[PDB]
Amino acid sequence: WIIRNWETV
Amino acid sequence: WIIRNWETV
Amino acid sequence: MELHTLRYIRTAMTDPGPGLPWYVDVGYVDGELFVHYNSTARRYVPRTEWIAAKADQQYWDGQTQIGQGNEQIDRENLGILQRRYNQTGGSHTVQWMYGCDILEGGPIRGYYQMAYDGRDFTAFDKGTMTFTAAVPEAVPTKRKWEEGYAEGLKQYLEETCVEWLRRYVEYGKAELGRRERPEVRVWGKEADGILTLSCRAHGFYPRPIVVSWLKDGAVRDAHSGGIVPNGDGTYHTWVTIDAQPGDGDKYQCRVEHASLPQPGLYSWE
Amino acid sequence: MELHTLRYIRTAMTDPGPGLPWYVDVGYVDGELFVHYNSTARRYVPRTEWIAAKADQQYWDGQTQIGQGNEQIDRENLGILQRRYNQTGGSHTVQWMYGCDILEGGPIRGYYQMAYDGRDFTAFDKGTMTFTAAVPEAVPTKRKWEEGDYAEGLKQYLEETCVEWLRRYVEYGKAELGRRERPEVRVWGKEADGILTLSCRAHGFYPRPIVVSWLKDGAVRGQDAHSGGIVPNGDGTYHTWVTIDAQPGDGDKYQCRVEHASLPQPGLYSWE
Amino acid sequence: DLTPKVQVYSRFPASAGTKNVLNCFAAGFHPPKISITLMKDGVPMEGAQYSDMSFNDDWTFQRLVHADFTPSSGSTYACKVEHETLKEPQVYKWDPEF
Amino acid sequence: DLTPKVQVYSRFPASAGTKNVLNCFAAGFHPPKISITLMKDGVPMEGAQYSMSFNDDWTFQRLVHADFTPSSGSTYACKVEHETLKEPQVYKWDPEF
Repeated sequence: WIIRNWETV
Repeated sequence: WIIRNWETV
Repeated sequence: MELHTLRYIRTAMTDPGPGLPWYVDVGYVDGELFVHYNSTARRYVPRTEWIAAKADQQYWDGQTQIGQGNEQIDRENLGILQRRYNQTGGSHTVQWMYGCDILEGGPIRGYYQMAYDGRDFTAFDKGTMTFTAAVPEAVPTKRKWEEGYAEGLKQYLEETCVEWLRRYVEYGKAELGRRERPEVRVWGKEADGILTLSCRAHGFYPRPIVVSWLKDGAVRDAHSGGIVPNGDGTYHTWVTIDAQPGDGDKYQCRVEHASLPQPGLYSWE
Repeated sequence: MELHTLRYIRTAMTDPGPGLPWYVDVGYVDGELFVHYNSTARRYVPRTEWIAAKADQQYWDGQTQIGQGNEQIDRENLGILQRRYNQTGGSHTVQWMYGCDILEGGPIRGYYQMAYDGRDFTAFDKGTMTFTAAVPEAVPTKRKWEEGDYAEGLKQYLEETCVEWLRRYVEYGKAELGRRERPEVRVWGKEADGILTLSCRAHGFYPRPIVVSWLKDGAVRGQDAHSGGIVPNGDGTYHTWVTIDAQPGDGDKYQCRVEHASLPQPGLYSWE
Repeated sequence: DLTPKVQVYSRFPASAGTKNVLNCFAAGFHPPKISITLMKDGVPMEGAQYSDMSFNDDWTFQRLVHADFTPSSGSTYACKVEHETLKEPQVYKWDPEF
Repeated sequence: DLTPKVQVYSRFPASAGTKNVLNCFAAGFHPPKISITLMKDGVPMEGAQYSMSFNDDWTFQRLVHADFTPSSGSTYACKVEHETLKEPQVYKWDPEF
């Protein structure tokens, strides 16, 4: 199950 | 005194 | 001992090539491609029969939504990193790889790593719960992330990633553990007074293999192409040796593979 | 015994680097750069004062013209080899080195050797008056150059022309070639991780040969030592550094010994 | 930037007139844009499929192209590769080994 | 095919405030294309000069030199890029004062 992206770089 | 080239390879 | 791996890789490009997606995310279990998302299809899809059969519908729809959310963040990241590096146009690529390894069911590795333009940018250190800035432009990212998020990622790598790997391993157990024997050909061609002997192994699974040339029964001036994929989830390799014309008969290709209880031995005929 | 050497080296590159010439020809007398031609400047020029001073104007113009002719042939050479090896673009280089050596004014070597992609391709064997094909792709060159009987002229060049000019050049540069410049030597030390590394460096010596040795309690100690070889300063002098690893507190056991043509007795130096 | 290392090979040991798959594999390259074209007698082969692109632990990219074919004894097969690190297309020939 | 072997050294034994020349020498490499840059406190130095030979084994060498006056407060180095290396390599000068 993939990561949900939290915020931008 | 350098060589004067002859034919290509 | 039972070793399994779950690895996700992701790429964002300014320049994928004509008609190709700028954003691609794929997953692998034990080195087998099993899921795929991209910016054209905008959906997660199966790449193996076993995930296709055993995952529910919520699996595909759930991850599609995450995938669409990630894409937007990732579009922004590429944009941000270019603006940050004060770059207009041209070819830039962001890459990520992350996942987890289990050994006898127990976690042994959890990792998360990012690159910009082919070089390390940041990595997560799970023990300290910090991000490493391998380049100065990674400093603002390290800060922004460490003042949450790190606790979230640690949990993902030690908990979520591992429980899903165990689930995938159970779903794919038969297929992941399968074996397929190589079809081997020895081929000789003589030119300029050198006999070049080739041993080519076709269609093996799993990936690791050792193919040696023996002269009079001793391991040897060989050259190897390494292991390369076929289209169907099996692998291929070739190894050459230089010999003198007339000495063909002193040479023997040995192939060691998980599918073969005893090494295959092959000669030039 | 008076030994002298004339060596020309020539490089043709598909990829020399931005703003750099694809074709460079340089000559050395006794190891010292004295003439230079490239595809950018398109002219042979002096690189020592003695040849600038003593060579007439026909020397430069004469060779400039041969240089331009040679450049055209060597441009084609690079293409031909790429096509022979079935290469399409990419990084490839052809190199030549030829010249002669004399001892008390008499020839002891005359050679001509070519490489492609950093490996032997052909060489002249003056004894048999043939070309040796080092790789299969050299075989067509061998046949063609043997068919053309260029070995005759090449032997004349190596045994007569090259030697005659080397004798003239050594007379021209006698003062400079024969000079002696003493090294300025420094010993330095640095401890890290329980190892004391002592360094002995000799700066600015000429001529090029030197022996820099570490002594422990008065005896040469050559296994433990690491030399960086003899490297150029590019003003016609040389440098070398040698290190030895010692135990902390043992510095006073060690001495650097410098042996050079400019020094009637070896220099001895300690870590102060 | 890193140039593709390319190999051409068939799925099965080849025989004239037996159905097979022709593979062209490129690895170790950056950036990811690359063109890889399977050809027979200088004519692009129909039906080629491009594998999802991957990259290895060193970040370098790889791509496989494959096409179903029945090898003709009288034809030459090759892979043509274009990448930014090289100014000219590179052509790699398949050795049928029959 | 073969990696640069690099050394960094001054023409003269250095002292702070005494004018000198900083040398970077790379040898043993192939292909001939190479990038060699003298640096001061992480910034390229002004007035560098590029040598340009090869040896009997056919491998290339290149010298880069620049006039400078070494300061106590600074560090100097040579940064090398070659197709045989993944990343630029940085060789530090030892001032030996």
